[PDB]
Amino acid sequence: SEGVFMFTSESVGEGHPDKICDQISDAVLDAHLKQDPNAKVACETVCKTGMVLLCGEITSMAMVDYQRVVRDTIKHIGYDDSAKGFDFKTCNVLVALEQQSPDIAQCVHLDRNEEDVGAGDQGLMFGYATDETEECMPLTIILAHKLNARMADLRRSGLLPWLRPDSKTQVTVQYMQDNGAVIPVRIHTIVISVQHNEDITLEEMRRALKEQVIRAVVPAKYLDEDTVYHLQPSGRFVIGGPQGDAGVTGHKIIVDTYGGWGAHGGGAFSGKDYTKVDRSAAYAARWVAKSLVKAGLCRRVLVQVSYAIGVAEPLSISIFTYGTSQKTERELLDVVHKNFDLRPGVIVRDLDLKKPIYQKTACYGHFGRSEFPWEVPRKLVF
Amino acid sequence: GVFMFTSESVGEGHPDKICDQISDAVLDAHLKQDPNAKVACETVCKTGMVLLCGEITSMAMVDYQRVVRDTIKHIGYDDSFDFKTCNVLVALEQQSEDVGAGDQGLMFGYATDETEECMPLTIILAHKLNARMADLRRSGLLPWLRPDSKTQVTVQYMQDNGAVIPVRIHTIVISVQHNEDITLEEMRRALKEQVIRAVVPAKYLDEDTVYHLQPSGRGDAGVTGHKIIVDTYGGWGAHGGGAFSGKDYTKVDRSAAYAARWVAKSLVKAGLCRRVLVQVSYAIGVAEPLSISIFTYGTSQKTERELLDVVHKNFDLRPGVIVRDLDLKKPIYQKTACYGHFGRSEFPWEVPRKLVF
Repeated sequence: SEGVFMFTSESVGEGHPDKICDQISDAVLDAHLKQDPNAKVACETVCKTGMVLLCGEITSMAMVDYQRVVRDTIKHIGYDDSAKGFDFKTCNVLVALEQQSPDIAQCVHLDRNEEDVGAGDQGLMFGYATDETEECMPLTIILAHKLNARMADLRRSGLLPWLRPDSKTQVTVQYMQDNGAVIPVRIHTIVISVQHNEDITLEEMRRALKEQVIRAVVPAKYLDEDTVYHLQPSGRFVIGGPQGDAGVTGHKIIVDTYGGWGAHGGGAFSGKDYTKVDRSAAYAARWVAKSLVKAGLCRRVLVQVSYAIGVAEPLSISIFTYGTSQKTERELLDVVHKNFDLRPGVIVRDLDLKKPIYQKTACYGHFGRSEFPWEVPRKLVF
Repeated sequence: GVFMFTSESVGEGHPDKICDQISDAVLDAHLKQDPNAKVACETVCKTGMVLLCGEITSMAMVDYQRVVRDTIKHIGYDDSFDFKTCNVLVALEQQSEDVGAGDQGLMFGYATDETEECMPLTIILAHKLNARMADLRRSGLLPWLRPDSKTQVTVQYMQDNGAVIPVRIHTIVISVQHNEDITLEEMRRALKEQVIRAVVPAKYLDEDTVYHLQPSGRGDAGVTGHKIIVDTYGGWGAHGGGAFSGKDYTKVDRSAAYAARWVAKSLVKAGLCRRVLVQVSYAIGVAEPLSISIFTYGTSQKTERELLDVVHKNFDLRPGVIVRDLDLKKPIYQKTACYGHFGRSEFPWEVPRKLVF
């Protein structure tokens, strides 16, 4: 075990402006899929000072109360009393969504069996896994997610009632190399900025942050006397969320995925239905990456897949195992070709992607949570 | 070892890139009058409507309508998108050396000695394909071309002790918007001869290369910060989440990422390595970086731990020093908003620092 190195990931809570827009975008997606499971949705949410704008394209036989969808999401996030900084009742909802609803045609809509239909766009997608945690994800991002989930739970239970939904966490971890695999040694640095009420002091918060959040989240084996704790380091932070800075769907794509580990091909997931390869292939690529680690073929893998618009079969598939694989990456390509079919139409069938389960992906990461079908690994015939 | 790798790129007329260009055009307009103007301008576009949203703090007075419409005109949209009939909703809120970072975040710098500009060939070719089509459109040599294009280049590599060397072109994809008065076969032939042959070196091309040209068979919502991989390295290296366009130099998502590239390119150009990934991270209100990490893919002679000492002695990566070194108060950001932020020697972060090692 030769070289020590540091690595940092960040994460944000449900009340961060960008993540509000991700959650609303997928809440809109779920609303359509509950009524029309083949609804084509591309819904970009922007938010600023008690205003929400929905923008993009929809083609659905559903009828959605966008005002209610938006306002429920914001209420659920925690901006339900104005005492928490904002009101979900006073929120402006401008809907600028180009809408169609399928017109009964003499021609059939799909001329193909849906599994053989060509990819809706081009693009690059990445799947990554690492056997350092049980959920096959980097500890840096998993801890950054769990810190936000911890604060959310303590907020909703009233145990720290001064908490407001807008939070941001960053965890730097100290690693050791092990023939291309990576093993967590200690916690280098932790940062937590979080929105608060007026009736609490910085010292109360910082102490409450260390004891009731960090100690509950991070295993004590990883925590040290030399760990740095930058807690509420910006100073005061009362006004945030919708009332704060401008939020947009697709500005937290690294937080959504792997926190710097592996790679990314550009695609924002939230707002987009399952016929968009930016989402479906990326979910499938994770599925492949996690399956290869869970089978014991490797300890750490980065998978790339690419498409062309109108072509069903992937253009290229690449495997990078950081030398932790026993077999060659070329050999492992054969294993993936024989155990998986990565055409978009087969990807939806395998992963059950017509279900309205997307709002839950819009915070705390799209990967690492076994509740989603792409996190349950496939047993491989190798 | 052999392996494949794919990068994509989009043209000036792609909805997302329109919004990136407008966002930085707005940034430049402010910096021409107030060089310390704080700008965070998110542009959304759909069907002849443009919405600007976010925060500004500037003593400049900007004709946002003119800034937006000139940008769209310059991209190539004269008539149906149209710059003359274009709605401009402006919803931008106004407020009011060892300074702390304006936010937290992760940033990555990456370089590779496969091309002269120290970038992956996959992304560089994908960029040049779009730049080629733009030039042929504006000169009238292919007047059927319209500004919205998308290119994807898959390249076949060979490993060389952690460095990567391009062997051949596996696949090329080009989708591009067009006029009604031209046939698919004319376009596809014109795509291969006048674009691809002019862009890609013939040594890399062979008769077993796949050409998916206009494969969709002859406008959607655009947003700033939806082309961040196209903006950077095309899948190679890594990304920390930050969208560059619309944000001024006091935002670390942009300034640190530009500085991290500068470090990454300097280490390759000095001959300390052939390929490197650098990570830097910050905390809000702290000037000095929290962590700095070096990953050389085993192409480095020195240890990555040793190379950390080289970077510590040759660079100061506090945001306030980063702006001074890289001259980031200049209005040069609209040019970064298409064709990649990295690989172009015209920008100060692409000129490498000679290292005392």
